[PDB]
Amino acid sequence: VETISFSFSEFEPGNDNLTLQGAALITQSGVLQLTKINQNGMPAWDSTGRTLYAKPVHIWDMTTGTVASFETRFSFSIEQPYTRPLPADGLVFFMGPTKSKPAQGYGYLGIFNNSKQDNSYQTLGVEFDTFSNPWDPPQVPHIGIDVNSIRSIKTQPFQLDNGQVANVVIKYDASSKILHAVLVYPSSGAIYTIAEIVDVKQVLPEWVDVGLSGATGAQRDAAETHDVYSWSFQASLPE
Amino acid sequence: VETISFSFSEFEPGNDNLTLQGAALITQSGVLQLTKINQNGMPAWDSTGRTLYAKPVHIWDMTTGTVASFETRFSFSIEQPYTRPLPADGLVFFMGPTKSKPAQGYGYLGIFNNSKQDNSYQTLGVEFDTFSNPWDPPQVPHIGIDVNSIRSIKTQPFQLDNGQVANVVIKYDASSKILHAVLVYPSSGAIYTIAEIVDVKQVLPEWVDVGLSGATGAQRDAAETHDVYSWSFQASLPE
Ligand SMILES: *[C@@H]1O[C@H](CO)[C@@H](O[C@@H]2O[C@H](CO)[C@@H](O[C@@H]3O[C@H](CO[C@H]4O[C@H](CO)[C@@H](O)[C@H](O)[C@@H]4O)[C@@H](O)[C@H](O[C@H]4O[C@H](CO)[C@@H](O)[C@H](O)[C@@H]4O)[C@@H]3O[C@@H]3OC[C@@H](O)[C@H](O)[C@H]3O)[C@H](O)[C@H]2NC(C)=O)[C@H](O[C@@H]2O[C@@H](C)[C@@H](O)[C@@H](O)[C@@H]2O)[C@H]1NC(C)=O
Ligand SMILES: *[C@@H]1O[C@H](CO)[C@@H](O[C@@H]2O[C@H](CO)[C@@H](O[C@@H]3O[C@H](CO[C@H]4O[C@H](CO)[C@@H](O)[C@H](O)[C@@H]4O)[C@@H](O)[C@H](O[C@H]4O[C@H](CO)[C@@H](O)[C@H](O)[C@@H]4O)[C@@H]3O[C@@H]3OC[C@@H](O)[C@H](O)[C@H]3O)[C@H](O)[C@H]2NC(C)=O)[C@H](O[C@@H]2O[C@@H](C)[C@@H](O)[C@@H](O)[C@@H]2O)[C@H]1NC(C)=O
Ligand SMILES: OC[C@H]1O[C@H](O)[C@H](O)[C@@H](O)[C@H]1O
Ligand SMILES: OC[C@H]1O[C@H](O)[C@H](O)[C@@H](O)[C@H]1O
Ligand SMILES: [Ca+2]
Ligand SMILES: [Ca+2]
Ligand SMILES: [Mn+2]
Ligand SMILES: [Mn+2]
Repeated sequence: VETISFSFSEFEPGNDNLTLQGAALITQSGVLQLTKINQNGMPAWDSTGRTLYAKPVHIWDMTTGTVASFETRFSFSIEQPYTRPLPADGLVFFMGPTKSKPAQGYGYLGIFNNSKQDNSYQTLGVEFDTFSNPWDPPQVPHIGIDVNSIRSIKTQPFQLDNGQVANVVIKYDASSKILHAVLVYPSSGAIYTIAEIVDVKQVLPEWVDVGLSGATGAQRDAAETHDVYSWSFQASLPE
Repeated sequence: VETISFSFSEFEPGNDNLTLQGAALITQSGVLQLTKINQNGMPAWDSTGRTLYAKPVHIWDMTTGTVASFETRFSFSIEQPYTRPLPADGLVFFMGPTKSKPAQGYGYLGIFNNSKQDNSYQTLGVEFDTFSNPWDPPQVPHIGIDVNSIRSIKTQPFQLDNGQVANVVIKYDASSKILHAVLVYPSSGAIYTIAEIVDVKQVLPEWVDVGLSGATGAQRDAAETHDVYSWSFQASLPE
C-alpha cells in the first residue's frame, strides 16, 4: 500500500516541501498568502498564486486498476474590503498533471485556460468561488466540484463570514467514488456540505501534483485576500 | 413539488407536533431527553426512548419513480459519568414505516429486533454508537449508516467530547443517491464526515415517519445521557 502524507500546522518561509508559483508567498507570521497584498495592506487585483506539494502523488494504477482514497484539510480566510467593485475571484484545491505551471487567472482560478469541458485538462478541483462568471450559478460565494472544467458539475452556495477562518475537509472514498467536502466557520457555527460521484480514473493521470491556487479580479480593486493557515493531506493506494 | 419542513430551535413541553415514545421526555428547560435521567441526575440503564415527527413524509412515488432529497440538522450531547462498566448504547436518526412503535433497545437502538439484514425492516438510519457489540467495529464511538440492519454498511470512528454539544448535518441528494453526514464539535473544532450511496427506493416505503431514538445499556450503570437541543428537517419530492 503506497501511502503519502504531510501536515503543515503553519507555514515556514524557505521550506523546500512547497513549490510557490506566481504571487504566492509565505509570511514571517507563517501565513500562506496565495494572492498579493500591497504595502498598504490591501489585496491587489490581477494577482494569481499557487502552492503545490513538492512530491507527486500516486492516485491510481493502470496495471492493477486500483485507486487511492484521500483526505485533505485546510483553513483559510477571505477578506473583502471594498463595497465596489464586486470582489473576485476565489481559491481552489486541485489535483492535476505533474510539473504544471499556472494557467489563466481571474475566473479560471489559475487552473483552466477557458470555460470548456476538456479531457486534456486532467484536473479535479474543489473551488470556493467568490465572483459569478457567465458559467456560474448566480449565487456567490459557492463551493463547486470541478471536473475537467471551470463549469462545476455540482455547486453549493455559502455565506462568507468576512475575514473569519473557515475549516475545510475534503474526502474521497475510492470504493464508492464519492468526493465529499465540508466547510465550517467556527465563528458562526455554520456548516456546509457537498458531495458528488467522481471516478478519478476517468479524469486524472496516474501521478498528480496536489495544490492550492487563488486569483483576484480583472479590473481595479476587484480583489480580496486568499490566506491559508494550515494544510494537511493523506493518500493511500490499496495493495 | 411536495415539500415538508419543520424546525425546533428548542423543544416545548406539551407540543403536539412530536410523538414521544418510551422514556423520551421534554424538560421545562426545553431539552429533549431521549433516555431516562434519575432523580439523582444520573442517566438510567435499561432505558429506550424515541421522538417521531407527527406527520408522515412522502419520500418517493412508485407511479412517477421520483425520489425526494432531504436534509436534517440536530444538536445533541452525550455525557458518560461512570468509568465502569462501559457506557452504552447510543442514539440514531431514522426513517421507517409509519405508525411504528419502539423495537428492541440496547445495541439495537430501539429500531431493530435482531442483527439480521432484513428487507422487511424498511429502515434507514444514521447512528452515533457508543458501545461495541459483536456486529460492531472495535472503535467506539462511531457514526454508522444503517440500511435495513444494525450492521452498518459504513462506519466512521469519532472521539466523544464528553458532555459537549455536537452539531449534526445529514443530507440526501436524490439525483446522485448520496447520503452524506457531518458531525462537528464546536468545543474542540473537530470535524467528522461520512458518505455512502443509498438508493432509498430499494429500502424505504413511499411514506415514512422520521425520528430520533436513543437507548442505554443492558446491565447496571451501563448508561449515558442522550439529550437533543434542536432539530430541523426539510424534504422536497420533485414534480
Ligand atoms: C520536508 O523537507 C525535509 C527536508 O528536505 C524532508 O526531509 C528530508 O527527507 C529526505 C527524503 O526525501 C531525506 O533524504 C535522505 O537523507 C539521508 C541523509 O540524511 C539523513 O541522515 C544523515 C546522516 O547520514 C543525517 O545527518 C540527516 O540529518 C538525516 O537524518 C540520505 O542518506 C538519504 O539517501 C538515501 O536515499 C536516497 C533516495 O533513495 C538515495 O538517493 C541515496 O543514495 C540513499 O540511498 C536521503 O537523501 C536524499 O536523497 C535524495 C537526494 O535528492 C537528496 O538530496 C538527499 O538528501 C532527508 O534526510 C530529510 N532531511 C531531514 C533534515 O530530515 C521532509 O521529508 C519528510 O521527512 C523525512 C525524514 C522522510 O521521512 C520523508 O519521507 C518525509 O516526507 C519534508 N517533509 C514533507 C512532509 O515533505
Ligand atoms: C405545530 O402544531 C401546530 C398546532 O397543531 C400546527 O398548527 C396548526 O396547523 C393546522 C394544520 O394541520 C391548522 O389547521 C387548520 O386550522 C384552521 C382553523 O385554524 C386557523 O383559523 C382559525 C380561524 O378560522 C384561527 O382561529 C386559528 O388560529 C387558525 O389560524 C382550519 O380552518 C383548517 O381546516 C381546514 O383544513 C382541514 C384539513 O384539510 C379540513 O379538515 C377542514 O375541513 C378545513 O378545510 C385546519 O384545521 C385542522 O383540520 C384538521 C383537523 O384534524 C384539525 O383538528 C384542525 O385543526 C391549525 O390552524 C394550526 N394551528 C395553529 C394554532 O396555528 C403547526 O403546523 C404548522 O403551521 C400551520 C399554521 C400550518 O402551516 C401547517 O402546515 C404547519 O405544519 C405545527 N408545526 C409543525 C412544524 O408541525
Ligand atoms: O470584475 C472582475 C471580473 O472581471 C472579469 O469579469 C473576469 O472574467 C471575472 O473573473 C472577474 O475577475
Ligand atoms: O453492558 C452493556 C451492553 O450489554 C449487552 O452487551 C448489550 O447487548 C449491549 O448493547 C450493551 O447494552
Ligand atoms: Ca467564478
Ligand atoms: Ca453498538
Ligand atoms: Mn464557480
Ligand atoms: Mn454500530
